[PDB]
Amino acid sequence: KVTREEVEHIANLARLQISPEETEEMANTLESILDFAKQNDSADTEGVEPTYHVLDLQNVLREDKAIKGIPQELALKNAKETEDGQFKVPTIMNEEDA
Amino acid sequence: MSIRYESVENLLTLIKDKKIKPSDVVKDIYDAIEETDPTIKSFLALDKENAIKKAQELDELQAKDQMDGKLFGIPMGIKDNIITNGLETTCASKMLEGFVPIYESTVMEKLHKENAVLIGKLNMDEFAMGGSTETSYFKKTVNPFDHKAVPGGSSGGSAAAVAAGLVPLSLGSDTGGSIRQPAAYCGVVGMKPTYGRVSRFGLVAFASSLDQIGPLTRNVKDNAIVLEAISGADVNDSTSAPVDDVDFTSEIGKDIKGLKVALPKEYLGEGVADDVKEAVQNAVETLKSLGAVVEEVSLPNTKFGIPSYYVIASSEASSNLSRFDGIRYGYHSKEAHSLEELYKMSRSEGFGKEVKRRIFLGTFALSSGYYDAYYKKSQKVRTLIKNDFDKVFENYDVVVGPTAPTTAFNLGEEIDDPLTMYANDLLTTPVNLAGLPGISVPCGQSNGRPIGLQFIGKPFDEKTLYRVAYQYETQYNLHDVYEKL
Amino acid sequence: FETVIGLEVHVELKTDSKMFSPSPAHFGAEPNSNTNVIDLAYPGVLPVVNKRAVDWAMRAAMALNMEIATESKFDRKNYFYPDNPKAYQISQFDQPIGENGYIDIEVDGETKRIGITRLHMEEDAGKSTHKGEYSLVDLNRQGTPLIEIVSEPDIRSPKEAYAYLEKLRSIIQYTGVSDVKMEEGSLRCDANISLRPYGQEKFGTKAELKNLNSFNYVRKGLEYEEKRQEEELLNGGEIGQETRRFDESTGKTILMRVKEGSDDYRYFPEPDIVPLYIDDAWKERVRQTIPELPDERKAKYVNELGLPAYDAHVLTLTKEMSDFFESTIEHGADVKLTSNWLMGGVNEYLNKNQVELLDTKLTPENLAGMIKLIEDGTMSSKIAKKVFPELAAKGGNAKQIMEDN
Ligand SMILES: NC(=O)C[C@H](N)C(=O)O
Ligand SMILES: [Mg+2]
Repeated sequence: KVTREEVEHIANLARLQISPEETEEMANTLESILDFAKQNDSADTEGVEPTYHVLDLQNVLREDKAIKGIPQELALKNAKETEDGQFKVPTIMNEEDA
Repeated sequence: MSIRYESVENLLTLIKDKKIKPSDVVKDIYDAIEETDPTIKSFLALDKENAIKKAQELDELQAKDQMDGKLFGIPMGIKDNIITNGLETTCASKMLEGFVPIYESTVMEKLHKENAVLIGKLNMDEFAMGGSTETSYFKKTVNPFDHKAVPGGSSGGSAAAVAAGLVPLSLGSDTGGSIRQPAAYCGVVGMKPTYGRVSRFGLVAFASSLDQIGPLTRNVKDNAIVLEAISGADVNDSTSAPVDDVDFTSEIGKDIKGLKVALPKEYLGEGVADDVKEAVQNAVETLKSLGAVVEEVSLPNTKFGIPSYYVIASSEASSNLSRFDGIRYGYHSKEAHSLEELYKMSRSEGFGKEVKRRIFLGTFALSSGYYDAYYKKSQKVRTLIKNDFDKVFENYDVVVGPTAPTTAFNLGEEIDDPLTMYANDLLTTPVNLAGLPGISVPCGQSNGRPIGLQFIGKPFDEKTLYRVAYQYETQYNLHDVYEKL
Repeated sequence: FETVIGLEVHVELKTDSKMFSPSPAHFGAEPNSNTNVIDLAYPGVLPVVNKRAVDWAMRAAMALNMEIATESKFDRKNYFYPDNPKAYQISQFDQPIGENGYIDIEVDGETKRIGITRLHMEEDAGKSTHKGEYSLVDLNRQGTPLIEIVSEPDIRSPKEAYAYLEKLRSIIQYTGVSDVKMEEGSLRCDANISLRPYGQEKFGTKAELKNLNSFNYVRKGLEYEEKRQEEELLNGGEIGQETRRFDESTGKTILMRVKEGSDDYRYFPEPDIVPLYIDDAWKERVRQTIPELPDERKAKYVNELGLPAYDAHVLTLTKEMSDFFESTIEHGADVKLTSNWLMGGVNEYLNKNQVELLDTKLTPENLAGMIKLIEDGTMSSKIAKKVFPELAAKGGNAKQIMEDN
């Protein structure tokens, strides 16, 4: 029972634009895959610790020695919108469209 | 084209004996691409100009008789989710079309250090998500053994380029089988080294916990060589393992008499087709004819491989693909007038259907209310899966089985059915979940389409893997078939 | 009707390089010139943990009487923003390096032990300058090592909140891991406040106060908010979860948004960073790397060198000030006298001239003299009027200026 609501809420968390025309289609697929996810429910995990890392390495730290940043020009080279040495973005952060 | 089929090893020697000039090696490669890729379509951006220049340098070094490198005048194709500084890296996505890296990935660093020659980037499934490579925003690569079949995914281009006599070696990435399955489909040799065996600096991530770079080649030996050139530890990757011994060729040629080979019953299970199953069983008998001891075992949590894998991989993807806002690089929506729009539009328009499926699934599996039941549960199942191997490994040296349930399927046969598409990862995902090294080598053909035989090893023991793989290879291979296509 | 409030404080660690990237932690005025592929969140980049940042994080946590974790990993706090390029801030969720500690404070009443529930390592975000109907983004500061300190909700008044920030700032300052100045952003603070009428367990509305830029300023918003929801509770009020911005000019808090629930950050272990296993030896090295903190330094000024109650607090307000005072003490300066001289006189000189760099202009070596000259040599004070200033911003001995003048 993945509802129309949850779909639109996930898209927001993922920052993905979705249309009612898509939302429905997605509610269905999302569901299907989840029932694909349910298979794990037949697996017995009582007392099993979650696996976060596959290896054993421990405490890998780096020394506090700086390295000059790269040229501003390099750091901007691939951005489509940049104004005066900085990434330019909209912030008419208001109501019908934040 | 002359040497378009020389193995890395033979080509290497052909260069050191001055019987061939690096510049010509390269001419032959691009001739092959011009003639063959129109139909195969394994390549994306080519680096011809640069390749030619480096080869010209190489001629000098050849004449001055100073040829350093484990690889040297060796052409190399590279998967498009692996950063090449200066060379356009798209991940086969609209989201990155046009993107030119400004830093160099560690394996390329190593590869260049060894003097290999970068020929170009290989096509793949978008952001490494797929099992056929059909999701590519640019082209649909095809199987050199059958032009109506898929080359596998996500590293389809890497498997196809090698099988097509385009390059002697190629790099791929494997998250749940993206290196082995394509190899199995194109009847080529592909290795997904143990987790940590190869740095991920420059590997455009999907699943930090499951990803890994590895080589694809036309034979076991070449594969081992290439793995020795990209393996070591790296200060740029905290998870790169500090294992100094990288000689993987030390035992190729040694016999496997007495080798304890575990054959889990779940690998010849119900989802495995009849032809694939027949080939592997014959493969087992071949192994028996060679001294190794092969007995049945059980990896009971195998059935959960695909489901826990997708929950886990998607979840991580739901995070690793977030940097794509189109602000600093990548596709940037023109019609965006709001910051929300900028994010939502650039990502929805820049990502393909399958990628958005994973993200959606991932974000949900990770969200409040569902976290423990969907993501947490998976991580636990992951432990179950590794446990299986731990147990089996107590009494066995290696694990054998088929790489994929079936031979390559048809163009568009499953591109519209992710559920059946996913099922093809039955025998590969457990490896990544447990972090083990796994390798695929051809073991047959059914209607001309190759079948893969997979060897899973103990952590960091790829040398044994190559040893048994080589021995089996002396009894079967497609070594002389590639030349005829 | 206790007004229950807690404080979320971030501290900028002053390391050479950033938390998960070798970029320098100190940048110039040129935007986006203090970055690399890591800070810029380029595809395929990985985080590399700054060792000193960890040492300093667990140095400050001990100084905060917290239990230091043995196993501590990092986690991803996921959210989209132009200042957070990866779209996730590498932080800590479970296993924060430090837990359950406290600090003692004196509020008008007598002593109160306020608990500090946790301390975790994070990375700072970039800065987003709002220009026109657009926004400019500078990633120079992105990645700067921060540490988050969250108080137990034990605070009970806008004044206890101030006292808290002062002691905390004071203690962190002594560990030499941060200049902890709010005017410089190396110390930040957010407050959470809610009122629950006695006899019952239910609370009224709860609010997160944002844009509190000075110790003095948090109190303003805190006590205003307190009165604001004091009315709401009584008059009619509609219970709710909210975030509020404090207006520096008007002194009021403005409702900037109403929470629909709990912000979902999809926290999960950072696979790119191997776990930390902090052993005893390690804990020792950093244990020993801690001086005498303010409280025990002040208790030292009480019975031994029996100084007053006011004096003790202000002389231990900073490590440098307190060191200065003790260096000048053995020298030959009468404890009280130097005390009275630093308490006021020098303290007022510093504030009036904003010479906060107490270590370059005058010295315990130079000041030690002035106090003797006043003490026995030449007779009494009037003279100290200007001998001090010159002696503070100019020379080295005021028993050379009384003369050279
Ligand atoms: N490609 C892989 O490594 C795994 C799986 N086939 C996917 O698309 O996620
Ligand atoms: Mg924080």
